[PDB]
Amino acid sequence: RRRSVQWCTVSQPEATKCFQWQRNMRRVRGPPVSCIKRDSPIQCIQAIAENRADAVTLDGGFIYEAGLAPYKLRPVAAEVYGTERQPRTHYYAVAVVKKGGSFQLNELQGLKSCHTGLRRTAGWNVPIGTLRPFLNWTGPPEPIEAAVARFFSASCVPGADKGQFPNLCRLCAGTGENKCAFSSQEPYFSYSGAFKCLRDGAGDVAFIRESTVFEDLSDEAERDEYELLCPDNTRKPVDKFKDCHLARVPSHAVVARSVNGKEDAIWNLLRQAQEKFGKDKSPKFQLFGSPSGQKDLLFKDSAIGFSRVPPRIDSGLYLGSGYFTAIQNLRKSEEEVAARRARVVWCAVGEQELRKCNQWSGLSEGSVTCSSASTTEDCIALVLKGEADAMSLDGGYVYTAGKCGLVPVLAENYKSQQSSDPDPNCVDRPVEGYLAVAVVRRSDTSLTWNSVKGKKSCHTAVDRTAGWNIPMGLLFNQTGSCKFDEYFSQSCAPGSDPRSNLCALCIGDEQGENKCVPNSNERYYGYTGAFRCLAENAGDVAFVKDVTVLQNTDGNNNDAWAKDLKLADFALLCLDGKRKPVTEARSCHLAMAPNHAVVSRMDKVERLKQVLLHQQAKFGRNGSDCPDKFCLFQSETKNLLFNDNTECLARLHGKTTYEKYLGPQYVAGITNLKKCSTSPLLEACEFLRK
Ligand SMILES: [Fe+3]
Ligand SMILES: [Fe+3]
Ligand code: NA
Repeated sequence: RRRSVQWCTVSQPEATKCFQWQRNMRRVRGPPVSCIKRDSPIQCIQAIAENRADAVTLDGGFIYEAGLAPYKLRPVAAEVYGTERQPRTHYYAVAVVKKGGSFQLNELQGLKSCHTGLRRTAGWNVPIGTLRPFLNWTGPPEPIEAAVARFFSASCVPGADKGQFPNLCRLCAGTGENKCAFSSQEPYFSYSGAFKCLRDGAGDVAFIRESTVFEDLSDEAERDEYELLCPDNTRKPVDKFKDCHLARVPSHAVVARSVNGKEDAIWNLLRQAQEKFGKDKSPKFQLFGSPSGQKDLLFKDSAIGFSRVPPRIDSGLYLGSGYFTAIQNLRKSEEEVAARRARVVWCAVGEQELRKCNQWSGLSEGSVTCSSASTTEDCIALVLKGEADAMSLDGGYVYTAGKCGLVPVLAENYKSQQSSDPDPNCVDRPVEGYLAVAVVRRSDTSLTWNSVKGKKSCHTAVDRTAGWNIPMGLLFNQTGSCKFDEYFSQSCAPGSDPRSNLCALCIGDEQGENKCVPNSNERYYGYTGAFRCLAENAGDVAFVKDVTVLQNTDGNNNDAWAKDLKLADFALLCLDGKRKPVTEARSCHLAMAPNHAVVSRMDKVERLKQVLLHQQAKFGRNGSDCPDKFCLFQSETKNLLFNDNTECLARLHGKTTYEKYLGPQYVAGITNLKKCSTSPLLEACEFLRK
């Protein structure tokens, strides 16, 4: 499987460094590494895709391209920049000009520009995006490049087609067939090459990264001949880039295959080479250093190391919602872009949720369409990737979403703790929260809270509130043990490892497949599912909510299993040792659980609010188009999409973040449990926040 990593190159100078690295690794008896010779980034991406190479560092822009249809690569290790005191995995895209003229970012038409390359991050993807309003581009078949050519009088944009767009290669200084080329041959290529374009005075502006003026000018006197164009039509010095930049973007990263990518071997070689040939490690070879006339050979010069990129992260999540969809927008009209801007894409966990969602989309008047995934976490990933937008989450999943940057918008407002009748001001009524309780059969009279451990259990699903966070949370306060799979003997807790004791009692869907998956296909998933687990004498205790018991007994649920059950056949376990009836939950419950909340991005908050409020006026609880057509909070006690016992989606009253909504100490509770184990998505977002 691994005994030599193949590193793809794009240049003769680049191949020579590759060979140096090869023989210095041999010099020190460390990890081997072969070298491949190609002529361009796209060729190396193809190379890796057909097992003819292993890995290649690529700019943000080419991470996107490397992750699409045929190839499907992913970032396995990102570059690190800045100082050892303050390492970062991100850089800034700026626009450096000379000192003299008095123009601004909005006064660039008619001027001459100096870019790094086509489809690069700082060089194309950001500048063209910031300047789109000024381009007067009409949209598709006409390439965006064409509009740029009319904008700037002349410029050098390596990689551009000289023949179709001659204006974009006027100021490049290559000779013959090397003019406007995507290689070192063309003098004004990459960061240092584009600042040289500024230098010579060919261009008037140069779109590069922030550290480029510091890398090429020695004395601090030569740097005071340059300022930075700002988004707010202002000029400032080259050291105030923090407060003056076009964008904030991910760093370049070593990519590789998704399926058999030899991730292990890539990281092993990179860390070893980071330790023996990193920042001033050995004068006989420099990993992050190149000869005089060359620049940024195999990795970025003046880099300080690598930093492993977590398994769950893909091309898109890496690039982040802001930059990822911006790349996507360059291949779209202004009409298509603002149209997506104003529609809400709900995510659906499971085919059953998906089916209810399509019904809603048909009657939404094109304000809602749907996406889908097999689990809750996968759907959160989709909102970060910009493919989806919103979704109703249980308090437990609000934390995970919370640490991935999403925020709460509207929360489910269940019938109040006996306050009013079908409340008119439900939308402005503050949320009271629901009650987490434990449930058992009457016949088993010896079962109490002090002896529930050891018996079979019926959970909703892992990382949910009443199902997991609270029951395991109290049991953790006592024992302290992080092994949650020994608390109960056998149990059904969807989301857990299927060959685990935690999935032993699950039964899957009607065919017998899908055991212990955390969507509604599992018969015993969710509140209704956990109670079902109880009633059928699969488990002994079942951690759901009070109203779940009510809603599934005394003929309130006409399905096969719940047809003949009655409310008096069930009791609740109290913390003191006592047991009461289900109606006495107010005085016999484990803890208060905060309401479910519909979350989205910070950029989709205002439109999502005016849409949900409108759609609920139509298909709500007291909705005008209710029974006849469709109802949002109605799916026949399966809780598809929203909870059935939801009155209305309500405002949060200033609790606008995951911290303020859940509550200080609820967040404390979750974190402690997460110390024993984090999810791959939790590990993913943690990387991206740094
Ligand atoms: Fe870059
Ligand atoms: Fe809940
Ligand atoms: Na690089």
